Amino acid sequence: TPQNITDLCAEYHNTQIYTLNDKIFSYTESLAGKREMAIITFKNGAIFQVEVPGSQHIDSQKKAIERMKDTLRIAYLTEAKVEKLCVWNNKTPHAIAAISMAN
Amino acid sequence: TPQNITDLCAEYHNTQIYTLNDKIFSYTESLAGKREMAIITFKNGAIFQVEVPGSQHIDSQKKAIERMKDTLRIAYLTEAKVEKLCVWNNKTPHAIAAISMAN
Amino acid sequence: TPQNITDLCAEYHNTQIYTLNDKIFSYTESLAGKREMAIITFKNGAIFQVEVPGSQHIDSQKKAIERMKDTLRIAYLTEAKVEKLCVWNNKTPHAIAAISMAN
Amino acid sequence: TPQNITDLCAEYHNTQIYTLNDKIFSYTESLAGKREMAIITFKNGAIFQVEVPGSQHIDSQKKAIERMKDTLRIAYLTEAKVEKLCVWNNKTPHAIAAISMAN
Amino acid sequence: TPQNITDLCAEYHNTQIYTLNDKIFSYTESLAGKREMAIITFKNGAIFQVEVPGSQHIDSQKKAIERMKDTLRIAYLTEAKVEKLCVWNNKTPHAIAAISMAN
Ligand SMILES: COc1cc(/C=C\C(=O)NCC[C@H]2O[C@H](CO)[C@H](O)[C@H](O)[C@H]2O)cc(OC)c1OC
Ligand SMILES: COc1cc(/C=C\C(=O)NCC[C@H]2O[C@H](CO)[C@H](O)[C@H](O)[C@H]2O)cc(OC)c1OC
Repeated sequence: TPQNITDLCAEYHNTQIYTLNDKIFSYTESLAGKREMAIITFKNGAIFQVEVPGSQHIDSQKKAIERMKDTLRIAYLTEAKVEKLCVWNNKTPHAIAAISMAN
Repeated sequence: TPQNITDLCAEYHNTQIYTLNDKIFSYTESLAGKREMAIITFKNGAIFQVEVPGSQHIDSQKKAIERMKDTLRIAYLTEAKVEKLCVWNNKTPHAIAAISMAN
Repeated sequence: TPQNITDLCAEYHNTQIYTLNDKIFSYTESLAGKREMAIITFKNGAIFQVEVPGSQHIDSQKKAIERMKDTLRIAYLTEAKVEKLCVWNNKTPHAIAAISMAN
Repeated sequence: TPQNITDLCAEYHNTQIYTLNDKIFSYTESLAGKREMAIITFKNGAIFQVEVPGSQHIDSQKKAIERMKDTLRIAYLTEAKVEKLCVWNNKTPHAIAAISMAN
Repeated sequence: TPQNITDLCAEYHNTQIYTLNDKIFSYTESLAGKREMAIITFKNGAIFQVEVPGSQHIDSQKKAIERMKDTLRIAYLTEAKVEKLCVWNNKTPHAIAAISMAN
């Protein structure tokens, strides 16, 4: 088992780490159609999404995806500093696999 | 894949962007039969709803409608500024498809 | 399609608007069998309930009842002002059908 | 239907009211198997539990047991004053049946 | 039934109590497949996880695992002081069984 987000991320293909050390600038949520988009941005211009549970996700996934959307909403509202994101780089915007919060 | 609410909104039919840049003025919630719904207003007089699911949309669409009502409630309670709403034009009050929050 | 709580409340036969324009004074919650309910009061002495979900309710009605209890708890704890309640008056305490929150 | 926690308490055998008028001093929860429970204390030393779900509980109580643990956690974190607890006294720690919050 | 977290911890093999008396320093969560977990750290360096759900868990723990992750996220965001953790010491990071918050 990995002990931090950087190690976790490296277990996967098509992932990298972004280091933000900043609060979320904007939060966007859609209920429309299949994609039900959740989009976060940072003041540096970085943009990320959370993808809906879909054909590419195994069943344990479903709850973790909902949780991650919950986390991003509360993080945004509380102005909590995001340390790092682990993202899939083969989607645009890059899709969030994990988040760390510190400071 | 869109990267912001304006581009997301343009993919949908008979929608439009309202730019509020304001916190929500009032929040209304009903549990009464077949009117299980939520209405928000803004100080400029604008009124919007989260539509009742019906029995016709699918399970993930259900979850997203619940999440949107959760978002509106917490936005209202925290006085979070709503940047834009993407809404369908064919209902009165207009039904919300998406929301962005930013300062 | 109603646009505010007063017009929603008017759709029904046994309902009435109460105008509080005040924070909730007390919040009570029970897990005891057949009394899985919430009760709120205001400083003017008014008492209202969220009804026990029985076998008469369908899922979406049970979901909206759970949402209403969630709303009332966080309204209590944030000292949010309650504008109006739509209640069924054929129950003691009167049972909540809808809530509106505004300053 | 009862209009307050005292009257609700009295509908059940093996219960009593404790009047705290104080915030929760500590909050404990467990995911360990067969000990999926919460425990709260007050500054005067008094200990109370939310029981592990079991054969004593009817199905309607399962959502309410979860809701109670959610209420105790957020009451704790917000330092909300607990007015009264209705507890079963045939268990140690005494088992929460209902809570009221007021100033 | 145990009266406090220390006594609860003593009922299980491969556990120990850590007394932190400190806020959470960092919070990490993942949605990545087979790593649907959370990781927290303290300023003293200690690392803990909420395990991926697995064949070690019984059905009654599934809700409590989700709850614990909720707990840890909101504790972190509110800077709540963690008093003690009860953890399984046969895993790295050590796996959370129970948490107490006080002071
Ligand atoms: C089965 O035991 C009794 C049932 C009843 C009647 C019905 C019932 O529904 N009781 C629930 C009580 C039990 O569940 C509660 C949670 O819901 C809680 O855990 C209580 O500690 C437990 O006794 C009355 C009794 O004394 C006169 C009983 O003796 C202990
Ligand atoms: C380690 O295996 C033992 C199991 C048992 C019996 C029950 C048991 O361990 N239950 C759950 C422990 C496991 O699940 C936990 C989550 O619930 C958690 O993941 C733990 O790390 C894991 O060991 C007894 C032992 O000592 C005599 C054991 O040590 C060899």
